[PDB]
Amino acid sequence: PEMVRGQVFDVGPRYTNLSYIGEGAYGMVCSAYDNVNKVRVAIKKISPFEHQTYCQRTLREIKILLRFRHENIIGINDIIRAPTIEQMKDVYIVQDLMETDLYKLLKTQHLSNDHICYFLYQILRGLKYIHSANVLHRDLKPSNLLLNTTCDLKICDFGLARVADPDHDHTGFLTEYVATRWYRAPEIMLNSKGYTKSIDIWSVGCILAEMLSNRPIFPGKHYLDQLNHILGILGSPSQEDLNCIINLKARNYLLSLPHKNKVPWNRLFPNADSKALDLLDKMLTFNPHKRIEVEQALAHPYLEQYYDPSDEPIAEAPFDDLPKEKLKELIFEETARFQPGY
Ligand SMILES: Clc1ccc(-c2n[nH]c3c2CCCC3)cc1
Repeated sequence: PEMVRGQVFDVGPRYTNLSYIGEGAYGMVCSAYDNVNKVRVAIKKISPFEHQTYCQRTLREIKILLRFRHENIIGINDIIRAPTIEQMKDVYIVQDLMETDLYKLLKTQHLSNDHICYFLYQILRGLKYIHSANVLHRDLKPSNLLLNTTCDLKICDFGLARVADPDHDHTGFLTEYVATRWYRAPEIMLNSKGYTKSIDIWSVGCILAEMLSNRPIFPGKHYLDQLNHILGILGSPSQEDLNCIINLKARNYLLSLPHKNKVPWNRLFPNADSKALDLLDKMLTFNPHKRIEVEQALAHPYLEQYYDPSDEPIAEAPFDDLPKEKLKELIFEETARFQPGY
């Protein structure tokens, strides 16, 4: 079995000439030569069978990526695992090798307006397909956007994804949340479980702002600081936007704050294209109900060079009290189609 900078990475005879890329949530990431297709691929080693939450996230992601088929969504090319449940300790997910991610790119590269425009179009095109499947990504951020050498973009990491549930989205003030703090919509900290499509649009708005200046727009250092960062730019919510918040604790918190004025987008981003800032404003709308939807954003004048609804496909059909033993068995059965026996 092949070994990489420490431990076992046995991807069989098919995948050879391994190189360490980095580290994922449940294990090591490597590049490898696929001897069948004759191209270098990405391979993620996943070891989740000890913790049922890690099992839930692995299963949920495998299920979604196997049903999804879209140019702007990372596919699963192959899954490597032992022939029996007893011998299966790890799972290897084989995917297209990409050059970088938008996180790494933004740390050192200034994006031209043309690159921002194309990247945003591909994010929203992939997001249109996800939302058409009644799925919410819920963790969109630059490190979950993969890019190859020709700037083709693919959304990855569906570990926190859920089926949209708008009628059961309400919760109390300060409800604990899992997704990356800086890309969290303001309603998460007030009265939302993040079960509505509008939560993803907020994250895309944050990514767009980050592509414009190479810095996260709302870098909250803790749970409530996140909301303070958002309000420091959007300013105080209007009476109408406050009246939409029925939760008394959440509404009174906002009422307790001194008045804050809106920071104009053109002063925050003085070299940005005016149409980019108009779309940014609509994505970073405080009120989730007034926030632009994915199809409206694709139809915005900023994306006119790319918009083609007939070339922006949708999913063919819409898409945690289960023990780790049942989940391992479900992971085993979900990955069966890649076993050589067929
Ligand atoms: Cl530097 C870099 C970053 C990401 C990838 C990559 N390419 N393809 C994938 C990944 C990461 C894990 C998901 C699938 C390759 C090189």
